[PDB]
Amino acid sequence: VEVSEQEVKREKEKARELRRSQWWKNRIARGICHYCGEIFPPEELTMDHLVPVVRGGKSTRGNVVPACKECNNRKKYLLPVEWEEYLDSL
Amino acid sequence: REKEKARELRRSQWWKNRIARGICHYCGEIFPPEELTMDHLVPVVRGGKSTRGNVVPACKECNNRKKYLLPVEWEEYLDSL
Amino acid sequence: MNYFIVEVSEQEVKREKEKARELRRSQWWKNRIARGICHYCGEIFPPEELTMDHLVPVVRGGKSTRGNVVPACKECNNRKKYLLPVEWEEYLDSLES
Ligand SMILES: [Mg+2]
Ligand SMILES: [Zn+2]
Ligand SMILES: [Zn+2]
Ligand SMILES: [Zn+2]
Repeated sequence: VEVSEQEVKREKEKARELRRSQWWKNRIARGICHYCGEIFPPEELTMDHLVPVVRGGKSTRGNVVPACKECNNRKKYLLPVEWEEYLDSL
Repeated sequence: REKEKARELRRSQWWKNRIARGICHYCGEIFPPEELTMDHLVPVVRGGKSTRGNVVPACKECNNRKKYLLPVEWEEYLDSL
Repeated sequence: MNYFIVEVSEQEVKREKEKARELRRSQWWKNRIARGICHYCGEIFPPEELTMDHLVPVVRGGKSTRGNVVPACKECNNRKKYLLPVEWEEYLDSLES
C-alpha cells in the first residue's frame, strides 16, 4: 500500500503549507505534545503524521499532530508493540 | 467493538488532564469539559483503534461538523476558522 | 514588519539551568517561597507547592537571576506555558480574591 514519490512529496507540501497557518502556529505556541502531554518550547515539537504519507496518509488537521522529538522518534523506531508499552509507561 | 478501550481512555489520566486543558485539536480553542468530546483522528471504520495516539479532544462543533459535513464542506469549515 | 531570529545556544541554556539549580538552593530563594506567595495569582501555598519560574523563559534568552526568577504555584506555572498571551491575561484578570 506504498505511494509514489510525486505523492510522498505532493503531501509534504500540504504539510509545510499547514505547518504555516494559525492552527499549527498556536498549536506549537502552546507547546503541548500530543502523545505524552508534556509542554516543550515551540521549536522542540514536530509535525507528525498518524497515517504515514507513504501509505496514503494526507497532511491535514485530521491526521497530523504536534509531537516532541522524544515521542516522535520512538514512534518511528519502536515496534508497534513497544510504542504502547512506552505511552503506557508514561 | 473497540468501544471498549474507547470509554476506557475517558477514565484514564492522560485524558483527564487532556480534557482539563480543554484544547480542541481541530480549532485550537479552549472549552469546558461539557463542550469537549473524544474523537478518533483515524476513523474507527477504517480500522482505527482507541489509543493515546489516535484519540483527540474536539468541541461539539468540530466533532459534529467533521462527522456530518461532506468531504468538500468539512475542508471549508476549517478554512473559515 | 521587520523581524529577526535570536538564537540561544544549548551551551547558554545549560549555563542558565545550572545557575538556576544553584539559585534554587540559596537562602534567598528558600526565604522567598517560605512566604508562600504565588507571583502570578498572589494566592498562598505551602513551600512544597511552589516552583521556580523564569518570567522570561531561558530558551527565550532569559537569565537565572533574582530579577527574572519568581515563585509560582503548579497551575500558574503551566498555564503560563500553554495559554497564549491573551488567554493568560484573561486567566489572570479572572482571579477574584
Ligand atoms: Mg509554550
Ligand atoms: Zn512527547
Ligand atoms: Zn473545535
Ligand atoms: Zn498561582
